[PDB]
Amino acid sequence: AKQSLDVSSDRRKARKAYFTAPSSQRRVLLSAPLSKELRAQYGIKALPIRRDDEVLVVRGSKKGQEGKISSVYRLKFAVQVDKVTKEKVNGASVPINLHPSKLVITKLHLDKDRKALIQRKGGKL
Amino acid sequence: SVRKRKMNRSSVGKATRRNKDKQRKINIQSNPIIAANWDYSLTMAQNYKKLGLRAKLQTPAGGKETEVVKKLEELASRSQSEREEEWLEKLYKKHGDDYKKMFFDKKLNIYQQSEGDLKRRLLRWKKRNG
Amino acid sequence: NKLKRQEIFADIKHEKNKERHTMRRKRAKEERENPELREQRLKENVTQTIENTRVY
Amino acid sequence: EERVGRRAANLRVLNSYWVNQDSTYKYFEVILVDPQHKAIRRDARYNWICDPVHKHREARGLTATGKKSRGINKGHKFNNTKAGRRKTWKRQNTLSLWRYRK
Amino acid sequence: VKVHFDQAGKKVSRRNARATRAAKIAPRPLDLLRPVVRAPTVKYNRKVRAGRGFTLAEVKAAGLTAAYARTIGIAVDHRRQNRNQEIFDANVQRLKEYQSKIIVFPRN
Amino acid sequence: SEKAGHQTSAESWGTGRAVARIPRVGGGGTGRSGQGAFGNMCRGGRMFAPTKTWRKWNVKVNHNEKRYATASAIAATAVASLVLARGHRVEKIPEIPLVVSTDLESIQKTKEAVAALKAVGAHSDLLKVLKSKKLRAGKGKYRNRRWTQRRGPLVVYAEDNGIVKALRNVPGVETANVASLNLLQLAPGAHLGRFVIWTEAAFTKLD
Amino acid sequence: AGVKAYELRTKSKEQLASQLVDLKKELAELKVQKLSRPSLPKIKTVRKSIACVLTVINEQQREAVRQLYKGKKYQPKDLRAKKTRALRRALTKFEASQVTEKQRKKQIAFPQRKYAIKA
Amino acid sequence: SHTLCNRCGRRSFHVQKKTCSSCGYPAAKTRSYNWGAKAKRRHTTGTGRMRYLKHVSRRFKNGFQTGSASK
RNA sequence: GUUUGACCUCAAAUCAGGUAGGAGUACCCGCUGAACUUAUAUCAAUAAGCGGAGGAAAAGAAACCAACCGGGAUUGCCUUAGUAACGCGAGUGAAGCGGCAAAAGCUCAAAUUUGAAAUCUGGUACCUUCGGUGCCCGAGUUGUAAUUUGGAGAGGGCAACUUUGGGGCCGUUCCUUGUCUAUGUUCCUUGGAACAGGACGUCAUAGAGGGUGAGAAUCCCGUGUGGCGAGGAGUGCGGUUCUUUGUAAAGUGCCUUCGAAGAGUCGAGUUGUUUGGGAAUGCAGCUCUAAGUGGGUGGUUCCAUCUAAAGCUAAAUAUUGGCGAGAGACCGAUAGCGAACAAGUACAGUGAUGGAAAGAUGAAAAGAACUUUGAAAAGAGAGUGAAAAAGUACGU
RNA sequence: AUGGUGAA
RNA sequence: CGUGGAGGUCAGUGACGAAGCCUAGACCGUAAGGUCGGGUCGAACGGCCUCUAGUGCAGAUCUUGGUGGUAGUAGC
Ligand SMILES: [Zn+2]
Repeated sequence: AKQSLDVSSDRRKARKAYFTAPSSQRRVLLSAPLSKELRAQYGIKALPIRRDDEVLVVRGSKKGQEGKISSVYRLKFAVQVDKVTKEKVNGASVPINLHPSKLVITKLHLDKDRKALIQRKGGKL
Repeated sequence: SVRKRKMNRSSVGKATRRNKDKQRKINIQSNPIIAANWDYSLTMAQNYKKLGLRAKLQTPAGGKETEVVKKLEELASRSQSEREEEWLEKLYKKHGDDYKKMFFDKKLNIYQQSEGDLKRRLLRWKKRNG
Repeated sequence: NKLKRQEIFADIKHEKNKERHTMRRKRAKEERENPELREQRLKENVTQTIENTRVY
Repeated sequence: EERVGRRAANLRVLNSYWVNQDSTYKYFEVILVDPQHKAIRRDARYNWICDPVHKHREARGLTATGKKSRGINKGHKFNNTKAGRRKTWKRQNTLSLWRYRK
Repeated sequence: VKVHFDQAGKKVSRRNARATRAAKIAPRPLDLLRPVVRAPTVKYNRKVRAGRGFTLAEVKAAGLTAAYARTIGIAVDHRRQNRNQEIFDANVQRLKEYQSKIIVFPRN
Repeated sequence: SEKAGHQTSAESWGTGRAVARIPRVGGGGTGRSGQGAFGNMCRGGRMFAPTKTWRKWNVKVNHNEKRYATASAIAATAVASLVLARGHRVEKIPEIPLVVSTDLESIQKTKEAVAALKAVGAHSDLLKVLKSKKLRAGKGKYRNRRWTQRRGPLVVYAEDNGIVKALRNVPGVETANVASLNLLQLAPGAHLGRFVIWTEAAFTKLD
Repeated sequence: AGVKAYELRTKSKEQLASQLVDLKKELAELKVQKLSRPSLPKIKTVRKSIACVLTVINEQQREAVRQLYKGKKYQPKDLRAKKTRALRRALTKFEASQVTEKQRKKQIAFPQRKYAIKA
Repeated sequence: SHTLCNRCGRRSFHVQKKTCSSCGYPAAKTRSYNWGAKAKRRHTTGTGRMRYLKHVSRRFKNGFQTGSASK
């Protein structure tokens, strides 16, 4: 149960905020958990997902499929993973949208900012 | 409200503020001893009763020395100008201690001060000198 | 807007169908002039029936 | 006071007094203070007039003559008009109701 | 028609204001010291109620001056007169008790 | 809204036009012209007897009657059969009324509190909650009333030392003081015999 | 790519003017060739570069104006603050806090005291 | 009969009277009446652009701060 | 001196430093103001119109209320009370006392600084710039500097009287703002998709809430408690301090000498307005117009209270407008603001103005590849999708 | 009734 | 008897199908109505004690919306 008076437990307000959230906030929204093998290494459960990261699908019809993220579709609240595509009847290949919460990160693309965030979040490297 | 609808539709962004929590949360900032002993969980009247300080001198409306010694502990815890000192020196080594004569000293007593004021100033000067 | 979406796509469908009809008529005329083009197109285009797309 | 204030918008009306009269006209002398002047602004005894609440005092009848014309005084002589002739209508025409009816 | 839907809200606001005043005014008891006054109008001539402030004579008898008394949170009334020598005695005793029960911090 | 309905501008055509005398909107070209208004029978018109804010919401209740109701509700908690008829799973409680040692009020962690409650035969009552959780039925799903659940055991304490915060999160379980003893909590839905887990200090202070 | 503001911050007025002229000439040439190609994204880049150069030049001019107006009061209104019309007037802090001699003497003689009422 | 009004361009400028029947041009005070609630709403602040009034609330929240960040 | 300069007045400057217009308008402060509606009374000191500011506005510390053992700024609630009072019908309709919320009192005029216009606006050079100093000029003596408002107050003498200001730094308070802070996605069944049922684990000062292919505590975002920062407001206060300044200032008791209070103003007269107000009090035009042991307000042949004709003040008070937040036993696309969507938009009016209809595919367009009949529109095969008995004329 | 619009 | 919502209650029902709709289906009650059989449908709703009302339509030359006879007629 909430205790702060500055937070509203209103379904309408939450729905309005989620759909109208900006890209910067959507980056925090589009967070995915880390594989337990990586959790023991970096000591962190979830991190923001970016294009260079490699993720594994654990839910949906494409369970057991892993690949690199081709792009992060923040507008549609979904991400695209390499080798996960829907073959159209015309022979064209279209990536299948996937929510980050349904994907498990197998590898992380290291950077100065990523390392700083990991250190800030209590992780180790 | 036309303005409210335009602001919501506009992409400028509402100047969001959040201060409801701070309305209930009040920090005591008028005494160091009380601040270290004040309990925000208890009410103002409850805190005053706990510390022993009276909250309302009059009878409160409706129904209803642990730390006071600290205040008592802390409870128990001029000069003359150079020109004034020089003038008093002239009064001294012109008349000495005869304030009655000094009262009529036109040259030295430029201001016709009373005998009492002159004697008080002389005593103050002496207390800081020989 | 529902009205905008309905109106915009209604015109698009008409134009697309008209263009397809004109292209098909021109292609039929050219095939009548040059029947070989029909064979060339058929050699590369398949109806992709469910039976033809068996997954072994 | 209103006439002098309207022309001298930048000035603030403080008070007024009678000086002369005529069969066809009556003359009054009005005193005004310029809040913009730094002397008044830095004068504690008179810097209060610079407050925006005191803008166009004569228009709202906050002057000595305006207050007198409003019948604002202490005594039974002004009980029915102690606090204006308009707020009384709202006071008497408003039905006060509480959460728990009395 | 006016309905007081903010009775609880008004009470909460008043309580918060009192708490804020106490936080700003930690040592003093959120108010001054008031005298004991007998109500008029016969029907209430036998009722004693708190007054506005002590008279100048009462403050002088208490052993302190009005100017200094006001700084110690003592209400002083310059228009109230003393005519019965029992409320005056009660007020003097109350002022003496207040003086005995007050602890004053130094300027520095 | 008071302005509802009256915003539209309309007038009554009257007799001689062979049409209903309901006021109709003026103008033309917009389609709204000639449409009836100013009536509860008209689309978009003022509703008959519009609801007003000054409707009697709160109800005054005699203090003695409130005290009597609270006393009756408290007394109903000491009857196992009555409490069972209330729907609480008190079939395996060591005794009724249930009194626990004063050390219960000093529990801080929720795990310890729930373990203690389970150890005293309240496990069935706790399990009753979190299993009946069902979505709100009707239009209340989208009015901050989505979820409803059965009431859990009530814990009464003489003084608070962390039990109120410890048991706040566990669903169904509610905490109250002996001084208040809210009637609504004691007898939810005007029903007697709620399962109450008392404490030695609370039991002594009830006298 | 495009120019950067910090790079231009280290260039003199004449160099900035020459760069602005060159960028304007390039923009004009691109516009003359706009119909030559279906779409040239470099037009937006050169426009942004021109805007940045103009902003840098304006900032330099404003800083020079401020420097030449240093010290003296009643500076040009443009260089002044833009809080709002109401706050500009109405008894700035020094005027508001002014206290007459009598009030100051009374406050010094009888300042508010801190006290507690238990003993 | 009527011409575009410079102040509002409502096409309510009376040529004969050389005045606008909507905004009252060239009257100093914009025409508006309490009984015309719909008319007031049609011209209430916010219907236009509010070039400067929009950011007043945002600026106030910052205390009308002047200067630049410190990085 | 047939002449010069001052005082006073009147004008010009695209001179320097300043301000008012308007918009908005729920609340406030003044002017003005009708009819429907009901038997001068009453709608009604209302609607509309006009002028003026704010976050509140007005009022505010008695020429008060009272006849009591007297109370002691204004303000709002209950009560007084549907009483007094008016109209004596219809009806209108208050206030003292009492309880509650909050309480802060002050600023001028009036008596000589005259052993020193000691005051202040403006320009200039600097500095530690919401300002300070030096110089210059001007305003002022037809009064700017000290003190005082009867609660008095002032000039002197005596206490073996008592007391004392200014500016930075860090902390502390507040505003803005970034960030950290727990636990399964284990097994079986079904389902397009598990967020569905059963079994087995874990956190809970964290089971408010939202998203993820259908009801998710343990997938994520989030919530509970605490931690780490950065930029601003401020003297509310604890240290650190640099300065103090000078026969300088203030407070108490005693002794002596003085000791000043608002005029075309009250009031009477007369003509209009206001109230349900019987002593039209109150407000509005005008003939007239006073005293200082005085005058006003009252009850009894005397007594009770105050000191009007000057002004300031935060608090409790109102709020259908604005900014920003927390909620509903409220409505749910013929409902709810006229407007859930290109809504004050289309549209109509020479114009003041009036003013609607319109929500939902599918999880993902994967929006029907390709063949073919077809002036153009639609079909027949074929195909994706759980569903085309979901075809962008799409939730049923 | 109030506030405005037009006009052989 | 029936409906909008609320407190309680069935550790209720439900993607192995909740609501609604259709039904030349049956059952129960004198009736208001309730239950079940079969088809479409897809994600909420119900058994019972109370509270609550913007709570029940055959008309008001009723309002909003949709569709017919006149009629493929007068007419262009
Ligand atoms: Zn115009």
